[PDB]
Amino acid sequence: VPHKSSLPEGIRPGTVLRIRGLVPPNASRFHVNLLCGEEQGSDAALHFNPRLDTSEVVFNSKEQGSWGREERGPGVPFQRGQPFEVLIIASDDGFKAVVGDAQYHHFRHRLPLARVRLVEVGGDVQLDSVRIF
Amino acid sequence: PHKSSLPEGIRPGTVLRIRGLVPPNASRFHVNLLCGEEQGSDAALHFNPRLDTSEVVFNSKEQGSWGREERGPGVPFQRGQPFEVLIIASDDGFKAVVGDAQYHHFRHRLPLARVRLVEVGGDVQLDSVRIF
Ligand SMILES: OC[C@H]1O[C@@H](O)[C@H](O)[C@@H](O)[C@H]1O
Ligand SMILES: OC[C@H]1O[C@@H](O)[C@H](O)[C@@H](O)[C@H]1O
Repeated sequence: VPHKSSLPEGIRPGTVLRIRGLVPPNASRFHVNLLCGEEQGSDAALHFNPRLDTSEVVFNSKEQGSWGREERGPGVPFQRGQPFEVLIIASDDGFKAVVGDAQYHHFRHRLPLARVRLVEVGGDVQLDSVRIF
Repeated sequence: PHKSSLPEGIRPGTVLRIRGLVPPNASRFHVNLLCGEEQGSDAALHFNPRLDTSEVVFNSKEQGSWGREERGPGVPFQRGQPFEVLIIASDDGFKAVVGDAQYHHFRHRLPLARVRLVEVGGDVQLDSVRIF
């Protein structure tokens, strides 16, 4: 299910994205994108890409159709056949990624938080819910 | 009377996650964000679910006196039931989330930078209190 949540007014420091779901057996990878528009090729303030097939999580941004330098977190905190809960929290200096009870990584802002207009979740994941507080 | 200290306070983006159960014969419990360890210290936020009178009260305490009470819509808590609460600090206030929904937005009355301690007390069965 390619999930999309529209955020007309954008987000601000103090915004929390909570994503719950299940990593199916044989999943290769999935992603959570914070995009700056609803069209194809829109800039991505955040590309959060857990890769079960290569065992790592990649963070990146996309601007003018071109990717920035990837950041990687300490191992993959997801497992095939197991549910998970991810909190992506917007702060003044970056996005904190919390995976089930522990801070996993901090991704410093590359694009203005104010330009984020859409959240998309896709890939090999079976979503329970996506809530924005 | 669970106390979790926050040296270097909290800022926009700080998230408080509280998990526990409301005892079967619970009257009320509270979550306080205080500006000091000493008793009677100022409270930037007082979140007080009252199961006896069926109302959730929000308030602050400055120089010993309670401020103007604010109430959320109804009581999202039930006796004998487990719960998860998120208190999110932003630039304009604290967002209280109960379950899967935003319950109330309490706008700042005291400086966020004066927040030094979190306290959870009253009739509540605490599972965990995590700060992100
Ligand atoms: O840097 C992030 C990008 O890395 C590429 O290797 C991948 O094909 C893209 O889908 C995206 O994940
Ligand atoms: O308004 C907040 C305060 O209200 C009082 O009536 C109560 O005794 C205090 O414990 C606190 O809840």
